[PDB]
Amino acid sequence: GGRPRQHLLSLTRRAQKHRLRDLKNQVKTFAEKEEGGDVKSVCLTLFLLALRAGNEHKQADELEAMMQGRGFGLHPAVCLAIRVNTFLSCSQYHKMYRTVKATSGRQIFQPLHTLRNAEKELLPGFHQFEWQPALKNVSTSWDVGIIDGLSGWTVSVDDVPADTISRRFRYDVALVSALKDLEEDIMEGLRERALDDSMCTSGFTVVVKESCDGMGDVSEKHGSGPAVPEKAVRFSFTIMSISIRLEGEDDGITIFQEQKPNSELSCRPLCLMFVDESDHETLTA
Amino acid sequence: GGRPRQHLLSLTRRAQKHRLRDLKNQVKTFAEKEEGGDVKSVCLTLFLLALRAGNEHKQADELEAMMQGRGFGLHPAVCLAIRVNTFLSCSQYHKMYRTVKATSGRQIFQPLHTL
Amino acid sequence: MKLKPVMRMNGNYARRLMTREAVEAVCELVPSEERREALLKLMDLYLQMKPVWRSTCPSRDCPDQLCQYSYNSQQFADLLSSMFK
DNA sequence: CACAGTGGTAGTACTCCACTGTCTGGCTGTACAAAAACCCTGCAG
DNA sequence: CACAGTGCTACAGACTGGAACAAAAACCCTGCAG
Repeated sequence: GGRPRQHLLSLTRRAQKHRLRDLKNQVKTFAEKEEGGDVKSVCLTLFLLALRAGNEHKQADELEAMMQGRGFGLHPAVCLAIRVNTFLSCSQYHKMYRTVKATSGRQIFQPLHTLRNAEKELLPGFHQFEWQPALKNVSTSWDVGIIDGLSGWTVSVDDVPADTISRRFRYDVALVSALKDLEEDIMEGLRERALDDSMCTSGFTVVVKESCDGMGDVSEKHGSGPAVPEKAVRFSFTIMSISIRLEGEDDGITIFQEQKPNSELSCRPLCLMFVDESDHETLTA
Repeated sequence: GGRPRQHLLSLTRRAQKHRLRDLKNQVKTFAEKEEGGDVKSVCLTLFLLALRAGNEHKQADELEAMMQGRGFGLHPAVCLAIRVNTFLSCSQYHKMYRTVKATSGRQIFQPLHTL
Repeated sequence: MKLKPVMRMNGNYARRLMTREAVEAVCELVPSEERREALLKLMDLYLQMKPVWRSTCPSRDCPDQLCQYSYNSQQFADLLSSMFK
């Protein structure tokens, strides 16, 4: 006469095949007339509200947070920050991720490849920009990421050695990215000013402190070559202030000013080399 | 003719009511014919196949958190293990704790004094 | 061999140096033929006796090198007091 | 008149475990309107 | 034959779908039995 069957939440997800057939068909039939392929929402609005029908609220918080705002688990930007800024090795981070996931999870942290995929936005060679007037003797391509700083040394044996390894951002790109990163603080500074928005967009002035200093006693790696000296030179800048001038009169008007310029937190590395400060040759190259 | 129709995401509950009335009724009727009428158990299960038809992993997680569970708190010993084994400084760790706790928290990690 | 000079020699540059193919880049340097053969042969002797005391438990992992170690060392010492005296 | 840390403490401060009633806010069936934003068609340049 | 990693790569593994097979679970049943 059939068969007694125990409740669903104890069966495997597979066990289900039998139970939703009619609902899969009904949602499919439904989707064409009112949307056309919008799968997410039909399920979402019936469900949240259906729960709060025989309601204790407890769930409404967890469910209303569940998709678009915010995280649920933790938004990959917050993860990325909580890796980069507490100094976790990538392998160390993943180590932790595995641990928190396996034990009582409900994993919280986001996996590495989705951190990497959340990365491309912060680094330079991402945000579009254009220069008026166009820059002299510089490429107009704005997508360039980390560039080997050798910058076209022909590495011909006959010539000066190519020995030194380096990496640098293309200067302008590094600028527009570092600075667009300040969009938040510059807009909030503008609203503190209670200053006009649409008008006076173009009168800005940006003051950049750049610094370059040498570092000795840096060991090196066996590696595949090329041979390179021990000492390393780190070229970096920092944005000290950003101000406005238009309409006219009014001095120049500060908006954002770095509060603790001596902090590690604000210094922007640009060119990293292995070079001794003493040899002028490769340094100017 | 008719007004330029809705774009989901913008409204409060009772436009929502006849937006789905007939499907909620079909569901009531279903729960009734085979599963007596326990809507909570029915509705929670509904998401999974529509999502998991073509999906994430994230879906397994967010949905897996539900009513049972949980965590609650990672046992202080496990957390401690994460700390000394990933070489986290107390101030660095506490940093992480504060950060994960303020955002979406639901604090996971256990505080210093309990460690 | 992709190796760079050291002041004090770490055991890692010792593991790259001890291998036979490392003794190959040097075998090319020494003009003399029989010398070239001698030190090469020496190094292979050394590769044969090294895992005995390097490996955790040679009684299982590397039995044959262990049983032949005395004879192998004999051979070695002979070669040293022979051409290198 | 760097700066971003470095762990233990004692400080403070806040926010929790039982006993209870009482409260507002919120949901469920259809009925009842008034706004909401098109597009109609209608009447006019 | 020290060992915990060192990031980004490689693509191994984790997923759907109907179309249909089969086995097994645990009921009901009828069969042949004291």
